[PDB]
Amino acid sequence: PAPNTRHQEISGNLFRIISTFLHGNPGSGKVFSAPTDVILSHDPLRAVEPDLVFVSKDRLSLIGEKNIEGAPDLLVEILSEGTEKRDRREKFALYERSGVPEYWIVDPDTNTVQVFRLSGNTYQSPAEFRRQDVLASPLLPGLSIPLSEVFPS
Amino acid sequence: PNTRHQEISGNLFRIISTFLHGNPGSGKVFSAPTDVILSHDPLRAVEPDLVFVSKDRLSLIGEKNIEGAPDLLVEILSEGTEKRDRREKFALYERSGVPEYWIVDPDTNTVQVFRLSGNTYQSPAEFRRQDVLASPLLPGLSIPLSEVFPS
Ligand SMILES: [Cl-]
Ligand SMILES: [Mg+2]
Repeated sequence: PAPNTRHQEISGNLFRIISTFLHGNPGSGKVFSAPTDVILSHDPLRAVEPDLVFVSKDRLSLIGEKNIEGAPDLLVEILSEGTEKRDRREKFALYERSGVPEYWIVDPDTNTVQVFRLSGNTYQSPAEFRRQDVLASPLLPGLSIPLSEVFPS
Repeated sequence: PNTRHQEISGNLFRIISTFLHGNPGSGKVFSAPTDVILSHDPLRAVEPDLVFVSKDRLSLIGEKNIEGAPDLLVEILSEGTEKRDRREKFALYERSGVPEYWIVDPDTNTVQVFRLSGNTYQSPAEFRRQDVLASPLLPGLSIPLSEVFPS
């Protein structure tokens, strides 16, 4: 089945804020929402379907006709109710070894977001954002994401 | 779908969702993947590229999916769609009473707009890239199709 409806409203909130910002500041990259395929490797095949994918201006060439080919700048994952610890670990490990520079884990069930940022070859310790916090990334310098706008009441 | 398809979907979602955020009490918009259940026996479940639910119809939105005909359904033509698939979605939305149905063609940068009158859709209104797309379901919202179809 598709994700639940609140999962999709959280996703569209996030996409709305990031896409609005990119549109008013042309030349800052593009954002895509699921379903958008990201090919991190062809053999053994690792194709993922993140909820949101951001590609910086200097990486636009990753955007192929059919899918995104390589590690995007920011991947966003929204936890569903049927996610097991091993699924969280094996996505975190895949994005780390592919060198995805920033990874957001959004948890609808606790209204929190964990941010991981790559430093060298490994992710730094997660920074945690609660619903009352404002989320920002150096990848999107001039963007403030109030998480009260992301997590519906 | 291909990346230009998703860019088009995102462009439409950006415009509609921004409008609804700035005009609270006007409904909610969902993007794929969002399940819409138009029939339970026999089961007929679609994943439209975009789904709009008016404020009065927000009870259609359950925990898992949307049960019933939303006010607006947006389908973006993909290259792999078969004739029976396009025919049967049109027929399914028409008999379910979906009030407005947009078919977005990325290959011609056009949108075809069907609105329900009685039991049947009227003749379609065709919008080109140089036009403003709008719907009485969203009074006050201009969707310039030059911001929807990338150059
Ligand atoms: Cl479908
Ligand atoms: Mg989507």
